Amino acid sequence: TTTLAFRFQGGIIVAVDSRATAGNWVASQTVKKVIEINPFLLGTMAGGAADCQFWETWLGSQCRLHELREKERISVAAASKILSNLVYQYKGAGLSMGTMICGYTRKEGPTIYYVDSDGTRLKGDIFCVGSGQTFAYGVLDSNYKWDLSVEDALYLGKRSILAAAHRDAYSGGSVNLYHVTEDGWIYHGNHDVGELFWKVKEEEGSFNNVIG
Amino acid sequence: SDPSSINGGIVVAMTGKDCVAIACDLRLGSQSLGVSNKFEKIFHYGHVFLGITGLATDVTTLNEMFRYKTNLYKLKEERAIEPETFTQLVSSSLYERRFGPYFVGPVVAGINSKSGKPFIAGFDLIGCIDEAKDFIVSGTASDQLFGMCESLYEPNLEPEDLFETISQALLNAADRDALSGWGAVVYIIKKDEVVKRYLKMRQD
Amino acid sequence: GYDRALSIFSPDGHIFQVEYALEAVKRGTCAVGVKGKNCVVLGCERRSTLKLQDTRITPSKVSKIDSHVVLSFSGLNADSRILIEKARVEAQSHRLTLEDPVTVEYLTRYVAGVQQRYTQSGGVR
Amino acid sequence: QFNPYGDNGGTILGIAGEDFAVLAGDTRNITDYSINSRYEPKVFDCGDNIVMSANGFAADGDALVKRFKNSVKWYHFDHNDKKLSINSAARNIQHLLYGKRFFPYYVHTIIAGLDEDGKGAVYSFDPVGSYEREQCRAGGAAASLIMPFLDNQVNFKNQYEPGTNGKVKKPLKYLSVEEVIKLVRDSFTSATERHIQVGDGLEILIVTKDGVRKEFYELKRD
Amino acid sequence: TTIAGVVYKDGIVLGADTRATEGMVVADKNCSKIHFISPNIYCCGAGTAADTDMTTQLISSNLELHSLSTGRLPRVVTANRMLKQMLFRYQGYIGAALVLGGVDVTGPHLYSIYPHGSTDKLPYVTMGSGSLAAMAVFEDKFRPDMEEEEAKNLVSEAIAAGIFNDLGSGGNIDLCVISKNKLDFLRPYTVPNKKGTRLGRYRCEKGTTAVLTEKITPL
Amino acid sequence: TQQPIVTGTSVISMKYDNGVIIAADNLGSYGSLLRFNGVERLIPVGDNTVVGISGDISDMQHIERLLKDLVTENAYDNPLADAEEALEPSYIFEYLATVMYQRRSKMNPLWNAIIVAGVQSNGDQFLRYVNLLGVTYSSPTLATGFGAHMANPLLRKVVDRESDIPKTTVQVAEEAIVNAMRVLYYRDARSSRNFSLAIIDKNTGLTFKKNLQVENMKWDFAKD
Amino acid sequence: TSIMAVTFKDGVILGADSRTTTGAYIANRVTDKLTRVHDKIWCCRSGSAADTQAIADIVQYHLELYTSQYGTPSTETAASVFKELCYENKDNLTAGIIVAGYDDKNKGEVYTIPLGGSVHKLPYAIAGSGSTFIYGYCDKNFRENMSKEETVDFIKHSLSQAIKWDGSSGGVIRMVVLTAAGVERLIFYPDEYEQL
Amino acid sequence: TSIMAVTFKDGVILGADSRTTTGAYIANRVTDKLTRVHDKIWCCRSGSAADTQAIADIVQYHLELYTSQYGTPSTETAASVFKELCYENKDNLTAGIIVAGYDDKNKGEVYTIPLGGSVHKLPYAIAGSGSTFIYGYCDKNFRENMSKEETVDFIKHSLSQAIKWDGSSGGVIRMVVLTAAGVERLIFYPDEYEQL
Amino acid sequence: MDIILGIRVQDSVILASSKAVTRGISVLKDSDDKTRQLSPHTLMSFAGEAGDTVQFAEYIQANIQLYSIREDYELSPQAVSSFVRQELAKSIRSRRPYQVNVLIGGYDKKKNKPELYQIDYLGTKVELPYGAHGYSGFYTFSLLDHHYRPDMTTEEGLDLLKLCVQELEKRMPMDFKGVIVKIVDKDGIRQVDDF
Amino acid sequence: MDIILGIRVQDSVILASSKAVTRGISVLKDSDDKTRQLSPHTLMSFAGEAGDTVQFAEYIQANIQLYSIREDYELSPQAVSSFVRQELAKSIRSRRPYQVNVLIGGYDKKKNKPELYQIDYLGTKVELPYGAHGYSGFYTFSLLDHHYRPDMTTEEGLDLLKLCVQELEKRMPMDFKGVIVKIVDKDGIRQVDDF
Ligand SMILES: [Mg+2]
Ligand SMILES: [Mg+2]
Ligand SMILES: [Mg+2]
Ligand SMILES: [Mg+2]
Repeated sequence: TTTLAFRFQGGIIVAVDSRATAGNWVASQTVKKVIEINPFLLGTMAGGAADCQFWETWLGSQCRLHELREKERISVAAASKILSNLVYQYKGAGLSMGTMICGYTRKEGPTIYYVDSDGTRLKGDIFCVGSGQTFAYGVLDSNYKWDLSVEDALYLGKRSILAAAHRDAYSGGSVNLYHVTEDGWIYHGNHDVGELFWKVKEEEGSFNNVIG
Repeated sequence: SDPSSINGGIVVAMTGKDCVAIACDLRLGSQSLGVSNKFEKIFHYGHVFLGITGLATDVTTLNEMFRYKTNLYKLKEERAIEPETFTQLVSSSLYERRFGPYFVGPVVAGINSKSGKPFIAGFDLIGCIDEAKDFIVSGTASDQLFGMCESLYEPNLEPEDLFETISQALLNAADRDALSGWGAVVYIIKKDEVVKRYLKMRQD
Repeated sequence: GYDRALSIFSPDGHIFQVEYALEAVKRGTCAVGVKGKNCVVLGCERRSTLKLQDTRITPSKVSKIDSHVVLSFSGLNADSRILIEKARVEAQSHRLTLEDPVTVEYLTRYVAGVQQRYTQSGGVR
Repeated sequence: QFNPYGDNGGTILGIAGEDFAVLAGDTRNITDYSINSRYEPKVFDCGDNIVMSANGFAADGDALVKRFKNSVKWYHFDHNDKKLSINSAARNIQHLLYGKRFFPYYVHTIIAGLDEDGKGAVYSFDPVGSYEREQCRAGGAAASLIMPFLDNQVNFKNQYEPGTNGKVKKPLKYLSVEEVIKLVRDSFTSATERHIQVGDGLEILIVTKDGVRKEFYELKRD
Repeated sequence: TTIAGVVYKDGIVLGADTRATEGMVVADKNCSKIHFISPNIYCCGAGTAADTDMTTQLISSNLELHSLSTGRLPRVVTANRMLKQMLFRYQGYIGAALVLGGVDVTGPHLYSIYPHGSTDKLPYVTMGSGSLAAMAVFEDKFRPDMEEEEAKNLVSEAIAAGIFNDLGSGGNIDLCVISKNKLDFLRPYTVPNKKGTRLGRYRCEKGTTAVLTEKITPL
Repeated sequence: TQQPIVTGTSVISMKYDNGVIIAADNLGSYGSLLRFNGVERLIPVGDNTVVGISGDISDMQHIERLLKDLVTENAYDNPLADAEEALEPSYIFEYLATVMYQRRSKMNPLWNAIIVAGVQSNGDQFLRYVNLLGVTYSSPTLATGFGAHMANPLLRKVVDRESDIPKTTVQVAEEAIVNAMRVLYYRDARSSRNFSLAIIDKNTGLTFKKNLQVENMKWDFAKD
Repeated sequence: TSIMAVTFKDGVILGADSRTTTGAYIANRVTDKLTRVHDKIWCCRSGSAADTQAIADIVQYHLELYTSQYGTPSTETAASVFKELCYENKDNLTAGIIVAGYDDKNKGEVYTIPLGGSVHKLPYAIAGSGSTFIYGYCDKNFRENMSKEETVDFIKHSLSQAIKWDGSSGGVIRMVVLTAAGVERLIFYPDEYEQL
Repeated sequence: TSIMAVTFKDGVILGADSRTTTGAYIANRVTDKLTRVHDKIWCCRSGSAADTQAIADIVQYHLELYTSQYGTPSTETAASVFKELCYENKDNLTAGIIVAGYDDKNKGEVYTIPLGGSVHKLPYAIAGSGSTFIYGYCDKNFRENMSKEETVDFIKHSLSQAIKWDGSSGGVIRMVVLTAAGVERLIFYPDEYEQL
Repeated sequence: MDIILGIRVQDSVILASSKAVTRGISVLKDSDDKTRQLSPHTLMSFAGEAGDTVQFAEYIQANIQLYSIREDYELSPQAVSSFVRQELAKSIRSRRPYQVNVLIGGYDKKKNKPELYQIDYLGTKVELPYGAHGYSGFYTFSLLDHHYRPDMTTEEGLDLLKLCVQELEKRMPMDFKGVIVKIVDKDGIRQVDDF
Repeated sequence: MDIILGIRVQDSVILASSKAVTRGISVLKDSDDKTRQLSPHTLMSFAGEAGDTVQFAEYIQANIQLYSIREDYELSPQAVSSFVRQELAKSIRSRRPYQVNVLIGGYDKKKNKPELYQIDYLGTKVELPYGAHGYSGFYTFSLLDHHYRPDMTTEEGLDLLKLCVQELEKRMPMDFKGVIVKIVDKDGIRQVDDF
């Protein structure tokens, strides 16, 4: 698994791979690792697939109840804290979760919280979680600026997952992109890593080590 | 922890009409980390081809060991070793480390120079010989290869038909294994020509 | 536990225990609230039947629920403390979970909900 | 020490067509190297044009299927005989599975049917309720022998158009019900040849707008 | 694996299945499990295959050298001893489980050899994962001093029981009939399952595979 | 979680044209000690069902009491208790299966393997297995423990698939069952010579045979 | 396993059941556990089949080489060779052996060698898993200087009970009679001894 | 421990040794293991002393309360109460109990309840560590409808052998006779039973 | 979390707490504030098990803020520290204990004195002139033992603290990504933004 | 030891190796050179178990120096790497295996080519354009995969190496105290004294 999310001028970019493995066996290459909590909030899947799916879908239910009761969009702070407080009750029972809760509101602006199954809740600008996280971080840290365009930020997220998909055995399949704005997230397609690798190699001149 | 799946990779061998084919992926890794995309697993001693999967240090060591032994064989016998004879040499050599074995999956492929008969064989890490006429598989995607080979394979394929069969068997098996891929090579072997083809595949 | 339905309907569709609670409010000292353009003022009556009072330590009529919200009341003083405590606890619980202080409307809705609950729960007035 | 889990073997396969879906499974039930039965049905019609199989530990499998069938029955009672859509069935099964997150149903569940647009649908679940809509999914013992073949033959993976040499992919043309059944039968024939736990019989349930049909085929008994 | 042997009126009948496995996968569907020891003695093997293959080959070689020196046919007891003493010395670490049958100057003999180095001398025996299925057939129908074709059918019927009822056993049935006057090595004696027929041809057309580079070297 | 103490070995069974046969020996073992020699492990329920139980004997005795209570309970306010609303084999099985799976799910299993043999109202043969894990399955022949490994291979030669059931008479089926019991006595170290056998036929009803013995035993080849 | 050796007036008789188990599976129901190490020195074997066979073969070799050099060994000598092997390799062996033999000078003698490799000369000895169930019976019913027929009955009745109660014992009751007259083998089938 | 109960013509007799050990130390050499749960319903206790005493006290209470309401309980009823306690608390108990009693209607009855909490009605029963050594003896020597004197001899001889071979058994042989005539206690000392 | 230091000088308490948050292989953040304001003149820093630290700190904060509103009064640092100790002492025999260590730096407005309390996850409370949790004291205490004076100014306290952090940066194997420093005095709590 | 990196450019091989030596609690040294010159145009860096690393490196050095004197000839980098691999492959089935990972950077004077060999403690040899041992590759390989060209100059190789070390200093939890960098080319081996 490789998942990332980062804050920038134009909101948030979320990018994930698509691979799921049981040991060395590749179970699926078509896993949806971005959970669409609601039209304005996104979450990322790492650790336990069920734990992430179940509890972030549940989170969407809690966010919906909040806005019915309070007649106002839930803050990313409040939404993330509902999830972190829930998993904290289950601490010790064996939940497995490493997620980025991503949203863009008026009062906060673009906001990302890293939430985690041992209770951690961290606000931050750049997060990378999964077996291929270290590979993605390298590309992110050396190319990240606040003043990136939406086009360039989308590519940077795509390229960073590709880096991890190449090197990490347990990351691959395809890349799913999202752009989170104040008016909601926008899906920017599924991109096969096989086809993407060769396309990027040629156009960028990278991966000279690999014969194409 | 498991020595046979630290580095990853696969080998497959097949028989056809007056020919054999042997193929392997090019990956070497340290568990999750991909390390090399140029780690070939097929070697040859004269006209006998040997593929080896498993622990990469043992792959290299055994190649060096069989080069050593087949070189001395040739000097003494005044002829190149044959696939049937070599198969027994591999088995013997593996079993002499019965209680401290090499963690490998060897596969032999070749055509007997005198009879013209296509030959393929496989072994377990301690030398038990799997002697089958259709196909031999080995590595971390051996299950996947068994599945591909059982449904794609048919007997008496012409060299270029056999190339397509073994290539598709390798490629699609490798793509369902985290620890295999990163390139692939296919040898098409006839009685007095050998064609080596590198395949284009996904690099994740 | 004591389960007795004290707040019930009468033939004319009235809940007398709720209506008699309003009579306790009528007896209480007068409280007034006026909002300006950029402020709110809470005025409260102190009955001068009680002199020799220590005004330093006597419970004041206006209570802070948080640093930004206040509550005043008319009626039973002892009863008001229970609503004030619950409201103060809820104000801190709201800050803890939502990471934002209560709106005035939210705090009101909570207090009003506690008051309602005590009109259709067994064993309570 | 008492081990509450066991392994009854078995292999299942779900494929979603354009206007149909199939869910197949072998009829062999085993423990270790013994055969318990050569014909123990594993794929079930659950009503509302939904077929289900929960492969792995058969006791947990039977329990889950029984609870889901009951969930369909109560859905009708509680919501004015409304048809349970395949997507709604899938989410309901997630909650059934996740309810036992800390003492799981030791099964790999697959359901099949038609979505609300009449198009073929397959959903696949892990033991604790994570799920996804899929085109093609094998489960159980010989899944690793079947899926690579399906990648190649259904989705035309690693196949390119002759003459172009890797430049143009083979196009993804739609398969008929007859074509899918051929692939299912040959997938199980190959799995039977190479996996000891696979054999005896193959039972396929086919779902269309007309309803649920069954087909049965003999498999090798050794 | 299901391997078995019986003693009949004129000699020994040995039987074996042909399935070889890797885990739960079948690596070879037609593996020969009946092994030559000497011209009058054969071995059926189960257990760790490399061990069985190597242990039988070694004892066969040593018996050959013994027989060259003595100038007479080797005996089954000497094959039994040599196997037994070696297996005992290695304390079960060589997982060779054998059915040893042959015909001597002293007549026909049948042994079962276990990995730890114990042996049993019996009129009928079974070994491997299919032993119980095979033994059920023997307990049901074995009698001493059977005629050849009767004994052949019983052994075949015993191996079949293992093939069908044991997941670890499968494939064809192989026999070896040993008597003073002959040695019949019947491979395969029976084919109880047809290979599954495939309905489609999934073999790709030429040029389907994407090739980076090619090289041709003649010989 | 416990461990089985006093135990019963194989229960074997099969279907034939008009009904079912089930059998089990009369031994209650205490480890290697052959402690109790008069234990009945086939327990009839009405005149249409026989439940054969292997494994822990204390748990068997508990199950025996549950089945006795089930018959009592079914008779309550039931004018058709001996007719249309009598207990069916399928009812008795489903109950036991529910109990077995519930008990495993509380990590406190009934340490048994059970085979319910009977004939339904419509004349259909019933034969189904359930064990300590709640695992269930049906087959033309069923057997527990050793029986699975040695009896099934013999019984399957008589009824190999569903279509062989109408071709199998009660004489052929009983012979096979009795022959299988002999083989188990030769080869199971926790078996006994003495056994019980029960036939449930759609025409002749329930025949319960006690105090049977394994006979026609071949030992003579031992002397050589 | 149920094994015993009993001295009587004319010599000694060894007795044994024929059951060999792998867990609950009877791997051999017609096993011969009475094994010959010399003409009139035999032994009963219990424990690991591999160990007791290996030991017995080594002993037979030792006594054969003894005989070539020094003539017929005593039963005591045979027991000593068994003991030497069992004691010195106690860590790697699981062998409970009873040694019985007939001299003309000493007549019938019985030596039991339990797990530790100690030696105990006795009028009679019992061993194997099934022996536990007949300590009471054998102690009450053994007499010295019994006849051949009495000793056959004593062994038959004893092992009958051992077989009845021990699941690890069963099959036929084999016996070997050792007297001046020679070596006689006896066998008794289930239908005979079960009705006793 | 060596315990047994034997039915005979006039009723039933319970028998037991008197040795209680902590490892190899004899903590009580004159233990009474024959315990009264009702006037003519007694039991023999083996296993954990704490458990079997606790159980027996609970049973005595149950049968006392039964008697107050419904009159004299049957021996079967007593066994059932023992079984209920032993089966339902099998995980936390180590108790092997033989229940013996005399009705006028049913006469002498013996029920054995081994470790699992199963019940087995038998003509006679043996239990405890020492019982293993007398399975052979007891099976050969038991007859139905013996006299009082014959049954006393049978129990005396049986437990004598159990004591002789089992280190965990010893001391005096206690017995309790249950007939229409009443309840008789018997004791037999080492100097008497060792010379048998 | 890793390093938390505390020093009580003449007229203030200074708390220094590391900025790194490491989850196994990677450093996820390098600007984390391991502190909560409990009341206007009382600051609590913390370090221990992930999740439990923040959960505990915020829980304490909520309770002290509740007390402040109810009584319209700020509890003394001693009172807050005793409350905190009791909560940790309660925790240690729980089903799942809070694995959290804290320093409480407060200015007592009644006594006009700075106060530093050190409390470990067992509820072991001590009042100190300077304190630390984990391995932080092993490196720093020899320097504090040498240089510390009770009459130090706030500026001298910060300099002695710089020397402690330098020693930590030299001899500790882990990169803790520097420290956020906060001062607690009569005027309240403020952060030193350049350190 | 911790981080060892290697990069083969157009005309040289550059090895970068960390300076820290940590013994559990304390950093004992911050200037340790984790390298040995095997021959004038062949350099070996190393990392693994304490003691075994230096013992192995010096043992290899001694053997190559012996070969050089006996034959009056410098072995090719390929030959030295094969010798090293065999010694490690021999070691892995020993009574006590050398737990040592190495990079061999050499300039082949016959072929006029730089060569980089990566060998782990099992004897797993690979020739690479760039390599690393332990966790170092996890952080750095994505950068090298992006930027690396076979025709890079030595100065461009050092810049790409700086970027790799910066990423390591940002995301690695351990303070490895910077790196000593050495260049291997046709003229021999030299150390970059400012990095
Ligand atoms: Mg990858
Ligand atoms: Mg791959
Ligand atoms: Mg099969
Ligand atoms: Mg027996």
